[PDB]
Amino acid sequence: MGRTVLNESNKGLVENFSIPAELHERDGKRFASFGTTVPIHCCTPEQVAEFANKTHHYCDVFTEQVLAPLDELVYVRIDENTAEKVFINRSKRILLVSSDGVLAQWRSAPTFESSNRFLAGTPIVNKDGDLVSVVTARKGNHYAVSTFEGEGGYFETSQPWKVLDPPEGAAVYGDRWFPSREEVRAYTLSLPGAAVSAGSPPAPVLHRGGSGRLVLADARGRQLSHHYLHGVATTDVQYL
Amino acid sequence: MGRTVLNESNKGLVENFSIPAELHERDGKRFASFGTTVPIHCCTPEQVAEFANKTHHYCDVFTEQVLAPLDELVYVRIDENTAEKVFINRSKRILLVSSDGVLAQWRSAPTFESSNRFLAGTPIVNKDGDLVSVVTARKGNHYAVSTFEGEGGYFETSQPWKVLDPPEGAAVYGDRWFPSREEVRAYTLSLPGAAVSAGSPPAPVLHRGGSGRLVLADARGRQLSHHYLHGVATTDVQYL
Ligand SMILES: Nc1nc(=O)c2ncn([C@@H]3O[C@H](CO)[C@@H](O)[C@H]3OP(=O)(O)OC[C@H]3O[C@@H](n4cnc5c(N)ncnc54)[C@H](O)[C@@H]3OP(=O)(O)O)c2[nH]1
Ligand SMILES: Nc1nc(=O)c2ncn([C@@H]3O[C@H](CO)[C@@H](O)[C@H]3OP(=O)(O)OC[C@H]3O[C@@H](n4cnc5c(N)ncnc54)[C@H](O)[C@@H]3OP(=O)(O)O)c2[nH]1
Repeated sequence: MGRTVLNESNKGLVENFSIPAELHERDGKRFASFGTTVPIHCCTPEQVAEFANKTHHYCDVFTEQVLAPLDELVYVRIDENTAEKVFINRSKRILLVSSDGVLAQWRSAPTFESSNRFLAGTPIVNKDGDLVSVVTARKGNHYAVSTFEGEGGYFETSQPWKVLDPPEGAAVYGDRWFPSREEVRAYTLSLPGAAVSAGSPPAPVLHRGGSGRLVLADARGRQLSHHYLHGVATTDVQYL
Repeated sequence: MGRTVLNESNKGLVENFSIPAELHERDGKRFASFGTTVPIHCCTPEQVAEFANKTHHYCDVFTEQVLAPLDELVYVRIDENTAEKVFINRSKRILLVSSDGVLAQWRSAPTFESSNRFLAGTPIVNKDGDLVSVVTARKGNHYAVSTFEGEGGYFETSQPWKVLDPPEGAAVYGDRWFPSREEVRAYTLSLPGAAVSAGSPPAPVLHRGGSGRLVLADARGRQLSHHYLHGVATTDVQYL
């Protein structure tokens, strides 16, 4: 079955629309590809290392080619012969993160709402069938469309992400969090000057919550960058 | 003359509203203060060094007090006995930057539209007269309201900001810009790994333009962070 969706019966605006795709199963993971194009989180460390150098940089997407711009509506592949028509929502955003050993990418991505359960890697195309993005992560019924558009960036480091959930109202610093802001400064006094080298590269950190945060820290927990996220969902983001 | 505005005749919705302020003149520059609270860019390097430790961290604002939240309307001081009522616009945004020798702050700030020409430092208050912010920068008729609200962050470094204006469509990396993505890759290969120490702290870089960018770089221009700005104006931001 060349079906890129888990549920047996289709849901939503379905239309006849052939979009090629390839299916893979490794251990218990099942994912889809679009030629060379795969989600970064669906690759073995061997696959990640070989693709890091030959790829364009989209969050959690490996691809040897530039993706088409987004516009107002896209089609998501259901079968070899059918696809789902969905509006792109630039007001409901999801935060993506990824690492390929070279760049720790992040993106405040737009979404579309489907009640289907698409495989990671499912192709997303425009009216002309040009690949605009690939299914990566989902929060509820909202799937993240990783693209150039929207707020985004990347950290130059080999280190993977640290994904943390600080308690509500805590004063975040580095990979740590503290109950009071004064204690933050106390901990600030005890640390040395920030140190980065080839030996000890920086550490990317994502703090999920109501006050979401993107932080870059050195090996010792000293902060290099701190970024207050707004308008983006961070909690319960599932990588399919 | 206790006027916090340059133009001789008031414009806009003027209301009776007494707001304390002090006027200062250094060289040919004239700005206002609110007790301790002043704009960072209005300070001598000696004044900056003294306030860095005694301050709360708002972009281009020094203050010994926590700022009141941003409601929907604010009042801006014209003279000792009158002030202007202006609507706060969260959809037309301006990018702010500042440095105090400890934090290189940036902020996507909301704006208000006045035809008055306010001094830097003019107090901005809510209905209760609580200090909500201070006049810092403006683009055209749109003044930036520096607050906690909105997207923002800071870099830990002593270095000042580096402000560049790359040509349209160029591929930005670090402090340089290149014609295509390919040249960035070539330039990437010739560089060592980023090096940061107490001796060589990071460099904050702002790239203004259509695709505005926030970058953290080592002393030699190797990139540590890269951030694609969206939804904020960067080009004609004037620090009053
Ligand atoms: N600056 C800022 N921008 C925001 O958008 C924001 N949204 C919420 N809050 C919270 O309001 C309370 C007021 O402090 C804090 O609890 C704060 O949450 P937090 O963000 O968790 O706190 C970390 C402290 O820690 C501060 N530091 C970070 N680095 C340093 C440093 N090298 N030296 C001294 N202080 C440092 C950091 O600026 C800060 O303290 P200050 O605001 O007083 O400056 C914000 N604070
Ligand atoms: N990734 C990305 N996100 C965006 O939001 C975006 N908006 C516009 N563009 C431009 O589209 C063309 C696509 O290439 C580029 O001209 C690009 O302009 P730029 O974004 O201004 O140039 C930086 C190049 O340079 C890349 N690099 C950055 N650091 C490295 C590094 N260590 N090693 C290899 N490449 C690095 C950076 O990823 C990139 O190259 P990629 O094509 O691979 O994305 C974007 N690119």
